[PDB]
Amino acid sequence: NSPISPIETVPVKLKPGMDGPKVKQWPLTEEKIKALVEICTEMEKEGKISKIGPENPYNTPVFAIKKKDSTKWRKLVDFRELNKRTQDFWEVQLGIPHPAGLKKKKSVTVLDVGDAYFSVPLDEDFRKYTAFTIPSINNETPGIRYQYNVLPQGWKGSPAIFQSSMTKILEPFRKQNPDIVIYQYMDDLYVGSDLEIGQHRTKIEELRQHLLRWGLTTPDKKHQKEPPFLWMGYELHPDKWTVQPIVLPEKDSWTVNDIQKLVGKLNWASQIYPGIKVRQLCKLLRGTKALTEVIPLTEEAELELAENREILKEPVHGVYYDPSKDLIAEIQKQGQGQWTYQIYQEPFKNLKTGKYARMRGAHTNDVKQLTEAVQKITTESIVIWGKTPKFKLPIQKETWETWWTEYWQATWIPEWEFVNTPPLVKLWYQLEKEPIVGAETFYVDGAANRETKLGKAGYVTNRGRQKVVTLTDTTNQKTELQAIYLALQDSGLEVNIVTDSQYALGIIQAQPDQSESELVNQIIEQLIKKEKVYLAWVPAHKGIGGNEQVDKLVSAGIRK
Amino acid sequence: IETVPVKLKPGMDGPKVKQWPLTEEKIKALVEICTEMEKEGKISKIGPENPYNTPVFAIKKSTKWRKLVDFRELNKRTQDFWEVQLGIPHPAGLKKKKSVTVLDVGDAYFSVPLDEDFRKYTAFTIPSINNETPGIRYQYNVLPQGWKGSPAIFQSSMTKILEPFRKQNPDIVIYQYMDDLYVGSDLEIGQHRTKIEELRQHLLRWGLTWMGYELHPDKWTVQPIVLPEKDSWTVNDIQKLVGKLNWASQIYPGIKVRQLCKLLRGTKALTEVIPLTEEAELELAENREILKEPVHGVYYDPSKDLIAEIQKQGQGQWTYQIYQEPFKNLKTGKYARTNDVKQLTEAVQKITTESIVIWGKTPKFKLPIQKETWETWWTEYWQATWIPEWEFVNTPPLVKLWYQ
Ligand SMILES: N#Cc1cc(Cl)cc(Oc2c(Cl)ccc(CNC(=O)c3[nH]cnc3Cl)c2F)c1
Ligand SMILES: [Mg+2]
Repeated sequence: NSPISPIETVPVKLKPGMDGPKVKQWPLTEEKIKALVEICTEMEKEGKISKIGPENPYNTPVFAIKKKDSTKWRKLVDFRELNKRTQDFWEVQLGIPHPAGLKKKKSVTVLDVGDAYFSVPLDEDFRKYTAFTIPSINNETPGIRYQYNVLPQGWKGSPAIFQSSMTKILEPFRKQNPDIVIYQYMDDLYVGSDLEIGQHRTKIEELRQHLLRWGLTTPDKKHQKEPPFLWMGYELHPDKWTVQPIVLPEKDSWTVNDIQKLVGKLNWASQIYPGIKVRQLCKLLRGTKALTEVIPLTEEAELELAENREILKEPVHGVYYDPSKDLIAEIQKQGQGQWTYQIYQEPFKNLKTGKYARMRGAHTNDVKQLTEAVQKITTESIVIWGKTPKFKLPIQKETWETWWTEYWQATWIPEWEFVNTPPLVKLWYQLEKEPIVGAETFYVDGAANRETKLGKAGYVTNRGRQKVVTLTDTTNQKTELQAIYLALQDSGLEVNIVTDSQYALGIIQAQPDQSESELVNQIIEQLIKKEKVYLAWVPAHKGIGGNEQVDKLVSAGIRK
Repeated sequence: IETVPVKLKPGMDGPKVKQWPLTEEKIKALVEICTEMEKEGKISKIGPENPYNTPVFAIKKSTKWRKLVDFRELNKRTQDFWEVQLGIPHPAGLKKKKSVTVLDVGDAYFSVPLDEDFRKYTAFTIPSINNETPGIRYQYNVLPQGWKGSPAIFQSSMTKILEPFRKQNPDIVIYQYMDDLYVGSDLEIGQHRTKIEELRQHLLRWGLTWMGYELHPDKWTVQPIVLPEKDSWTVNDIQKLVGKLNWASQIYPGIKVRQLCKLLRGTKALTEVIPLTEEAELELAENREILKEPVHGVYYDPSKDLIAEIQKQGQGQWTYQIYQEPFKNLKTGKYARTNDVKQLTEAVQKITTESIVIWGKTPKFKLPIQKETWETWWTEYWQATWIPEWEFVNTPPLVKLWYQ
């Protein structure tokens, strides 16, 4: 049948302190026993396996199946137990190539390696551990015993050892053909040159022949696939790429399963179709669920879906990468914590697009989110292209400047430029650096009982006002925010607020514009309406005037 | 040379740490360097039967690229070897010297072969762009730079090398930490620099070649917590002061606020001025004295990890504290003068260097920055050959204001 590479083997070991597998072979039907004898006989003839005596004490179960439509039998070895006992290997690949990272070539050839694993030899000292037995008709006589000489299907080490073997084999050819790109992925090679067809089709043959010298067979000119290449949910054309066609089902009743599969397809489409959204559709999935259970679409979900269909109605494509030019990345706010981006080198021919829609924490603002989005895109660009892009952001240099200099975390956007693409990113309020003269000073406080969960929130002011609301099923944290909320509700357009909650101060000093907490959102609403707010902290239970009084006031009935 | 056998701490396997993505520039720089190290026999290509990995980076330190391997994991997992079995004792005298010069002696390690059974644990990967190729895998055949085992092993050879120099200059302190020699004298700076050049010549005969040239550790003194001084004091100002004083009392014993709080009594407007009574005036003055002196009761414990916290103060200013127990500050300081990340990495390096000099240990940093931002950018400005442990925190709010 097929060659087995003369490449050197990779030495392989069991996990220290472990012996090979000794799993009992279950009796099989005559039908199955016969199929396996014919298969293994053929495999032995081809070099793939070899007969061994009963001296070897190792065993792994063997099975055989044949679909009800078919007449071809297949052998199945269950390497579960050997796989436990086989050393860890180096992971195959950190990631997979993104089409957007491919440099365009005049000619591209795909070469799949035939019977990849069976074409590579296995460490002779390790073969013994791959032993299996075709049992006798009713397990009366000793079975027929074999071991693998090549990399078995389903064994832990085959992917890594194959790739390793392919790398060593390719090396010399690379060193003599530096202009030719050869991508390694699973059994495949993707080979690209800028040569004219004639000199390319020649170089493919020199490679195919070089590969054959090392026992690896590949398809010839007639059997080699043609563009567009359909690969991993992508279409790769000669001067553009896109995602394989997306079928958005129509349904009366949407099941969890149907929505999961829809979100997945939309997420997949988002890498080249700009503006895709999944927020509202994702909201439907955050629950008890159950695959077959129908979930009715909310109005927002229906509108989101409708907008995506519009986006998807006409085909969109991306271009390939030109490493002589810079990368430009643009980001737009889509609202409700959704961001969308596009990366091009020539406006506006996108290499790719994407989205960012991640809550980091409970309370945040658009400036923080934008920075996070920039960071994600930057990492992505280093992975795909090996360099960071220049950014175009919908935030004034002045807004960014004010924010970063005053904020307590280190933060740094690399080279960027402002672009007037509304909505623009702004901070919606700022806290005063100093006390407001002629403004009422509210001393606020909250308290919660741990057993009962009852709470009181309230304030006393320097103008003699007071108030105290009672709260049920609450916490200390919540009462402290309520207290601040009260003071904002009952105050004029200017106000000084004094709290002993580091928790509340910390939230509010970061100028959040959105929160998971309803209370925090209400506090934000107020802070925007105010003309000036100065917020200060004092330590609790030190009898500081103003604080001691509202403390007595809110402790009554709740704590000593 | 006979190789020193190295065994991992029982129950621990070697490092399986993933390579952070690298820019093309750095990948290309690493490929040159590694190609050359291969020819020289320092490293060899490995196969997939090695499941280990340690990240690698490229830095400038100069305009020449340098390979920096992140052995933080291998270091944790090999701690018994380099700290207990073959520990390098740290001299208390180093910090007392007027001048300390830091010399890179990392090349020394490349002439000493590494135990063959340990080599596999020094595996690393040069990645490629867009996962084009599988990426180039190597291990070390010689003592690698960045691994704490290397100086532990080379210790006996370094002693021979330095013996004449030490004998001839018995008041000079020389300390090895990782890839560097720290050399301290009390000499006039010209004389100091001359003895350093002299030392270079000794090293040269064994084939070896945020901070000024020298360090001046005897001119390191504390950052007192400082209380403002004013003519007029508002309610707000006293509140601020009491908050500052309050927290300060957890560190310093004897800090008192009774009198100051007495002024604030009632529900007073923040802007309203409050003349200080004489008792308060004096209470304030007493605290002020306490803060200028060191903390009684706080001592370095060699069995414990050091911790460093850093605060961004604005205008290119950063404060820091080093401790083992919270509030038991062993050292506090300030760093000043780019962008935030650049400044932070400068501060981290300076603080670590002082930490090596004072205790012979790097601290674990609590860094006020987003993990990914840090991870993307830190290598752009990093120039040390070691890397400290770090984690990521949220600083706020008044821990900031309580310093500077
Ligand atoms: N199938 C497949 C496949 C997958 C990948 Cl990741 C790459 C691949 O080959 C390409 C290579 Cl090696 C370089 C560039 C590209 C992008 N396409 C072209 O340059 C091109 N030129 C003419 N026809 C086409 Cl298509 C590859 F597809 C082919
Ligand atoms: Mg309280």
